[PDB]
Amino acid sequence: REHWATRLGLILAMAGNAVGLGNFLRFPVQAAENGGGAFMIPYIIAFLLVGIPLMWIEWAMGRYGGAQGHGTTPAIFYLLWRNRFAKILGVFGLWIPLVVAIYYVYIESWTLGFAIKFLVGLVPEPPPTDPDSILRPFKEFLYSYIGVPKGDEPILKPSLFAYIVFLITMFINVSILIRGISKGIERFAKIAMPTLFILAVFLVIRVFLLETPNGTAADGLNFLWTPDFEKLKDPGVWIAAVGQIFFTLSLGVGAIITYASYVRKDQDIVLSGLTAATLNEKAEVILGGSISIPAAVAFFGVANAVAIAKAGAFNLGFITLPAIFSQTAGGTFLGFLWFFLLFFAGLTSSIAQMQPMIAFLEDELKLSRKHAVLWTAAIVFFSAHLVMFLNKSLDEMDFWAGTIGVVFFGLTELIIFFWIFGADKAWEEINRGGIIKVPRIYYYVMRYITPAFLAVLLVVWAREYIPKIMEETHWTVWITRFYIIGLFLFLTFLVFLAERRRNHESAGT
Ligand SMILES: CCCCCCCCO[C@@H]1O[C@H](CO)[C@@H](O)[C@H](O)[C@H]1O
Ligand SMILES: CCCCCCCCO[C@@H]1O[C@H](CO)[C@@H](O)[C@H](O)[C@H]1O
Ligand SMILES: CCCCCCCCO[C@@H]1O[C@H](CO)[C@@H](O)[C@H](O)[C@H]1O
Ligand SMILES: N[C@@H](Cc1c[nH]c2ccccc12)C(=O)O
Ligand code: NA
Ligand code: NA
Repeated sequence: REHWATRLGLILAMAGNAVGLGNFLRFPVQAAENGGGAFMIPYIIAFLLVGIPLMWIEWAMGRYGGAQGHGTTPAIFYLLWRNRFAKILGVFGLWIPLVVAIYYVYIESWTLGFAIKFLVGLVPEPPPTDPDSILRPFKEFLYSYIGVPKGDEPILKPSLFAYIVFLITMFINVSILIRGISKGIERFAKIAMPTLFILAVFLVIRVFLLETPNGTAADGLNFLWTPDFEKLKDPGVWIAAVGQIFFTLSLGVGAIITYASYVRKDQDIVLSGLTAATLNEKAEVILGGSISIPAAVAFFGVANAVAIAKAGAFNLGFITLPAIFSQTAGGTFLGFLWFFLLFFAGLTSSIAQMQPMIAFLEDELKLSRKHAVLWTAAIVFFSAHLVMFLNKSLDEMDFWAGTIGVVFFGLTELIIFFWIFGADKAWEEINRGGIIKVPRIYYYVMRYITPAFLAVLLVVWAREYIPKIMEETHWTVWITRFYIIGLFLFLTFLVFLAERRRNHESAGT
């Protein structure tokens, strides 16, 4: 069974896992829609009571399960909890990361398509100066790439270039994954993370130099880092902060677990985990938070920046930022550094999203890595056509897989590992072989605070958001729900087959 060759490589893979589009696209938007500093306070609390505790749990389970020749939650849950239901609950450990990949890798291919276009300088050019007049050419640039429907029909019509770029993006993903953990994920991680960090730092440094009558990037930084206690009372920001912490650290997806299942039985996870997490957070709060927002505040001011943030998840990064850059010296090339950055950020994450599926086919169905990778790619590529052609389908998958799903699963694995499997055995399995030990206080957070914190949160989310689901929405949302539900059924079947092959290979040996 493959292992991480070096400690550094492991850290970088785990950090490349968490450091993605969420750091440079999602965080700024989330931080802005919530008043900046108002969002930061709950964000810090979430990182301590949730982000970190659960972080160690997933490493513990990954390494615990990895020892016994398993890298996925269906099998691992069964080990921590010998029950047929524990295997069915573990199916999400394959479903969630697989669903996320379906739309994530597509957004990833965008950054690749923009990077290329920007490199060759095949971009729009606004005349020298109205915000709408300069932004419009960029909106039209994105809407033409992904093929936003002009007509009432909710149908997307992506360009030939966009479609092929997706093929390439998938191909690049496969080329890395087909090499395995050390030769592939780890090898690429070492080169990708440093590069990423360099690009980010350069962009942050370059962004600061932005200066206009409307303001400066210095103002924007004061907006996000200004603590406001008035908004603290609202649950909206708490749910936003905790949802972001989950997405950024990649928790409740089962991806961290698969990666960690390649860590050696006694090898440290306490420090290793802590570090990789800290790397993501440092990159998110410092690097990701200093580019998008400060640039918009500079060129547009705060109020209008928040307006742009609330406008869309891609508006800031795919339209505004490139437009803001097109006004600066060497903006187009700077746009290429931006999208190239994103592409490496997403690529290190998309490979981690497909690894659980790859690990399952290998560990449980005894498929060669070559076959495990090609079929997984085939499933992701095929499934992605829904996201590419069916308007709003992307939104749907992100809500269930990357939003509601990851929290439900976070509480599940936490309960199984600590409550069912035993709180003390979990503690040993976590601290065992740890270069350092987990603070005794976190023992109580894990067993009591985190699950209660999550439980209450989920209920609150259910009380206000549940009415919305199926109450009123376009019927096309069912096309996505129908498919992703079928995805779960298909994954349940494989689990069923994996348990049956296990039975024959027991009597025959
Ligand atoms: C490569 C796999 C076979 C093609 C999958 C069938 C659907 C893709 O269809 C393709 O969509 C593109 C974007 O709309 C168009 O530009 C292409 O002309 C069209 O062939
Ligand atoms: C890394 C670059 C990938 C190859 C780029 C191929 C996509 C561009 O293809 C172009 O698409 C246009 C719109 O459909 C057509 O008008 C052109 O005839 C066609 O060459
Ligand atoms: C919804 C998931 C499946 C989407 C696949 C759509 C395949 C595209 O379908 C074809 O696209 C052509 C453009 O290249 C159009 O000219 C044709 O009219 C259309 O049949
Ligand atoms: N964590 C990545 C994106 C992501 C979300 N869930 C994941 C699950 C597995 C791998 C990556 C992810 C980011 O910060 O942008
Ligand atoms: Na990444
Ligand atoms: Na992240």
